[PDB]
Amino acid sequence: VVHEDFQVTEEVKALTAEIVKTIRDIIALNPLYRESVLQMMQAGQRVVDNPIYLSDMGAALTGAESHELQDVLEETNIPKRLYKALSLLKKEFELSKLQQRLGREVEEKIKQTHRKYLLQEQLKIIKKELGLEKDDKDAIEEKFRERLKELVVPKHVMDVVDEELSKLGLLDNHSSEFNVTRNYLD
Amino acid sequence: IIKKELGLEKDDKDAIEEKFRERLKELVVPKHVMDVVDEELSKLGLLDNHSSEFNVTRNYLD
Amino acid sequence: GAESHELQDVLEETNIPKRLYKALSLLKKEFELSKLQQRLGREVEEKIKQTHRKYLLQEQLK
Amino acid sequence: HLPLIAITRNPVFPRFIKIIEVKNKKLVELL
Repeated sequence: VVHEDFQVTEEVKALTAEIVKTIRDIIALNPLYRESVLQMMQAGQRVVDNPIYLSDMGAALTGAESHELQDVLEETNIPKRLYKALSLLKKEFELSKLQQRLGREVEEKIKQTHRKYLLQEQLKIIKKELGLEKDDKDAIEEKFRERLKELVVPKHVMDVVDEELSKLGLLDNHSSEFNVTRNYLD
Repeated sequence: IIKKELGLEKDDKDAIEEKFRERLKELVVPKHVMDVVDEELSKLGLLDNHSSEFNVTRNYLD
Repeated sequence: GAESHELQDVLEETNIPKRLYKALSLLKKEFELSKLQQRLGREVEEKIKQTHRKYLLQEQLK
Repeated sequence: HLPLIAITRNPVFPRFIKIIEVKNKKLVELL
C-alpha cells in the first residue's frame, strides 16, 4: 500500500476543497443518498486521518462504469488518480445536467402548449360567449335548418338530414370526418 | 379585451395569421373564399402549432 | 480561508495599520492561491475537452 | 488459498458497506 506524498502539505490540500465542493454540487443537483453522512465527516473537523479514503468514498458515489474504476485503480501516482477521479465526476455531471436540462425543456414546452390552450379557451369563452357557436358552426346548423325550411320536402331526406346533423354536432369542428360531413350536408 | 391588435385578426396560436390577412387585404376576396378562409383560420387557431395537422392547415392556408 | 495560525498571527499585530497590511497581504496570498488553482483547473478542463466532440456525440448515441 | 468469490454483478467500492446476495448456495458452505 503505497502512500508517497510531498513534505509541504500546505497547498496540496487545496484540491480537497474543490473535490468536496464538486461532491456537494453533485448531491444537490443529483440527490442519490442522504446528506447526513457528508455533515458527519467534515474536512474542517480534522478527523480525516486518511484523505485517500475520503477521496475513494467521494468517487464511490460516481456512476462511472466499473471499467473506469479499474482504470483509476491502475494509476499509482496520487495526483494522477485525483485528476482521474475529478474527470469521472465531471463525466457524471455532464450527463446529469443534460438530463435535467432536457427534462425542464420538455416540461416548458408542455407548459407553453397548455398556456396557449388556455388562451384559446379564453377566446372561446369571452369573444365566443357560450351559445352562439359561430365557430362550432351550430349557427350554420340553424342556417341549414332555415335553408331546408322553405322547401316542400320528402320525409326520407329529412330523416337522413337529421342523422347527418346529429353526426355533425357530435363531431368536433376540425375533424376531417367533420369536414366531409359538412360538405355532404351542404 | 379578448384579443391583441384588435380591429384585425388575433394572434390565435399563429402570428402569421395577421400577415395572411394583409396578404388578402389588397385582394378583392370573394365571399365564399372569405368564409372558407375564416373557418380555416379558426381551425388553425384551434390546433397546436407543432402538430402535423396544424402543419397541413398552414400549408393549405398559405 | 487563512489557517488558524495565520489568524493568530494577524491578532498578534498591535498597530492598526500593521494588522490592516497583514490582512491585505493575506488576502493577496489566498487570492493568488485560488487564482492559480482556478487557472490549473481550467487548463485541465481544456485538456480533457481535447476529447473530440465525437466523444460527447457517442455518449448521446449510447 | 481459498476459492474465488463469485461477485455476480455486485461491485464493492472502497470504504463502502455493500451487500452481496449470490444465488448459488455453494458459497454458503465456504462461509
